[PDB]
Amino acid sequence: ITGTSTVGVGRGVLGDQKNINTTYSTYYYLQDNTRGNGIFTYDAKYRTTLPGSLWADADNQFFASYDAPAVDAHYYAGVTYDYYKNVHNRLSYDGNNAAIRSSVHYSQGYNNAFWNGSQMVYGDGDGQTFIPLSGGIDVVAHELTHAVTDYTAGLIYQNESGAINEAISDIFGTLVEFYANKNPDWEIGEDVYTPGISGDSLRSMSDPAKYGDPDHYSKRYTGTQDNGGVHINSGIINKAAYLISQGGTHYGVSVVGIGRDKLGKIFYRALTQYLTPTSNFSQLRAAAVQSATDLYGSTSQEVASVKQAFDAVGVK
Ligand SMILES: [Ca+2]
Ligand SMILES: [Ca+2]
Ligand SMILES: [Ca+2]
Ligand SMILES: [Ca+2]
Ligand SMILES: [Zn+2]
Repeated sequence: ITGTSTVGVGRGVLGDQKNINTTYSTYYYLQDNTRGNGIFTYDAKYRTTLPGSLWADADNQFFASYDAPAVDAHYYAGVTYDYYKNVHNRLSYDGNNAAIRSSVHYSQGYNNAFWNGSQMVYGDGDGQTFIPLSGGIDVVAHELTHAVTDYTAGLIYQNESGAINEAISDIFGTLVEFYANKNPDWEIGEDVYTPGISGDSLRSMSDPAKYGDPDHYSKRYTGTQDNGGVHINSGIINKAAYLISQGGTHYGVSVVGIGRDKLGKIFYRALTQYLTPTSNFSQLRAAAVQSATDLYGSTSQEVASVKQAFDAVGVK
């Protein structure tokens, strides 16, 4: 909508208070004009029609329980935008400040969230498996990252290319969580997964096998479920990324860690410069090796560590 930029205040899914950029014109809308061509958050009203209605509020205070998923979808989209801009010099998901749209209250008791090719979409969860999913900064960044991938590598969402697609979203979802520096970790979805169980998460990058996911190519899923295991076989790439950053020993192979920032630079360059729609694990290794070579030189520690990380997870 056309209006004036304003600043509201509210509470997120975890009950934390934060300021949000809004737009005033009769109502206060969840429309942040300070980032690119804007960040727009919508109410899906428990339906599956999209996007729903642009979120409107009478007083620019967002403290109702119904408000919480919207506050976080809006705020964390902002944080993700800032990460890509400040860290990778990327302006929104298309690199040309494309408007970012999210809908919350998607369907009834919906235990998921997704990027649909045009926007992010968040369920409220059923209160057992999930609470509203936009409450997870890694979840929001994971979904927005699918948009980045769509506009760059275009990794097909099936088999190995789909597993890379998924891992890329977990990698940058995590790097965004670290960027915001609020209880950061190498787990995925811990803030919104199973309100009844402490200490768990949907996936682990540090130890994928903790939640049933492979951490070595020899243990890769070869069947047809989950689009050829896109959220399963991502564990192999997540483990490699974790190793590149943090180092360690894994199946008797030692990796010298080079830190998160360098992990981010290498994978961002791989994604935007080398990967293709049909890239497999082997091609990701090469893309990452070449990226690290461009950035730090072929004889560098960074290149050596990428090679050791892929060695450790059995990807040549
Ligand atoms: Ca209000
Ligand atoms: Ca966390
Ligand atoms: Ca996390
Ligand atoms: Ca839990
Ligand atoms: Zn995903």
